[PDB]
Amino acid sequence: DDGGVVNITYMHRLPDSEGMTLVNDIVAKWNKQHPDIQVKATKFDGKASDMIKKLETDVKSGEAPDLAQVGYAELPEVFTKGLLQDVTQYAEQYKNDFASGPYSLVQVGGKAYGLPQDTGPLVYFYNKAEFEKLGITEIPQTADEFIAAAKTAAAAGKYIMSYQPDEAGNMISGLAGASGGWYKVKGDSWVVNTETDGSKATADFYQQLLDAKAATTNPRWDPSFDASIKDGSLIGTVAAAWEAPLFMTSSGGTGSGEWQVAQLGDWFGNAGKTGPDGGSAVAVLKNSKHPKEAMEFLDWFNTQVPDLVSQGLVPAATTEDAETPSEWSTFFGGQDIMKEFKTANNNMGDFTYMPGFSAVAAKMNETAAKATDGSGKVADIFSDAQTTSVDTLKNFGLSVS
Ligand SMILES: CC(=O)N[C@@H]1[C@@H](O[C@@H]2O[C@H](CO)[C@H](O)[C@H](O)[C@H]2O)[C@@H](O)[C@@H](CO)O[C@H]1O
Ligand SMILES: [Zn+2]
Ligand SMILES: [Zn+2]
Repeated sequence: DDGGVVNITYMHRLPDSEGMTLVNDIVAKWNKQHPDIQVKATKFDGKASDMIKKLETDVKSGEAPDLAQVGYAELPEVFTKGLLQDVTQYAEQYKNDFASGPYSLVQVGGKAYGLPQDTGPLVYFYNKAEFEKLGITEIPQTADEFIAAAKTAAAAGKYIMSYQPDEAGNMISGLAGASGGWYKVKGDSWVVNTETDGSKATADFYQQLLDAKAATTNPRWDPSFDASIKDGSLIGTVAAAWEAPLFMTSSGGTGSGEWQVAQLGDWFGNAGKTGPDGGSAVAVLKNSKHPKEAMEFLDWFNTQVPDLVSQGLVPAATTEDAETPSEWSTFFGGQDIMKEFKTANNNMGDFTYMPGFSAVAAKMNETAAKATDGSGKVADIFSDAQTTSVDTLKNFGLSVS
């Protein structure tokens, strides 16, 4: 048996903003109850996509935490780099606490490497009051009807869409992937096709918007993006569901009481489906000496539903219903937005991510930014991703058809 006190470290990249139940305050509850398993949680200092590079540095060092946040999209990559610990015999005990889809996303080859934490269905945020002022009385459901509406808004200095070049890897992959995967294993080899009907539909949608000057082009994480919500010019956009409290903070309050969440329209060849953008597991890393207790704490952590929801998460836990915080429904015109997130989740297409997808995402972002001044086409996002996907798999020493 272990000694009396086991010490566990947990690195996460949860927002921890004002108004939220801070992770350390969540962990303090556990620590008080469990002197036998003491937990130290720390928030990664840096840009989200850099976290797994730090984990890689730290695994090789032997200064890694026991537990770290790992995106579903990042799991096959960090797995392939040998950063994870097979914890199947422990995962199996907690399996029933979690929805079956997210639980399958912590597995590689029928072994489990942690526990799912949340999901990232793409939805549409919009200011309903501002739509009304523009005579937009319905969320337009076809790409053509949306583009027509967006030109009308644009001529009044308003935008019902944003193009986010720094998020093309995560958001635009999800939107295209809503209608079919880009990657599959066929026997001995990966088969890559990132130029699906969905990719073509998605490209055409954003291309028409950009050519009409009818979408903002501020990078999502730049102060210019918050400025667009604050100044009232950005009145509609695709968003991952976990964006809700972020968006609310970014706004400064502008539109409070008027914002609403809708399902994505059929704008991306998505035909009634949505796609994933983010959503993460927490993984047990290669050389953790305490997998059992790490997983014991993690099952507790990932079932603190109201506290996770405070961080904007759509929890993977099925142990209790997630509920819209009062603050959020207020901001969103009294709407129970969590019901929208759950609907979106249930309509979210599966998407296998190749190992090395970080490189595909990084390239997508780079090529996405070329489109904002007309130097590049939106479509080039998908043709470049195809080449980077194939090259990255080959760099990993993996076979590609
Ligand atoms: C795919 C990805 O990593 N996207 C980044 C965001 O990550 C999401 O974060 C929320 C927490 O707010 C949640 O953990 C979700 O599972 C994640 O996918 C996020 O860090 C964002 C900055 O707020 O940047 C995105 O790039
Ligand atoms: Zn205890
Ligand atoms: Zn132990």
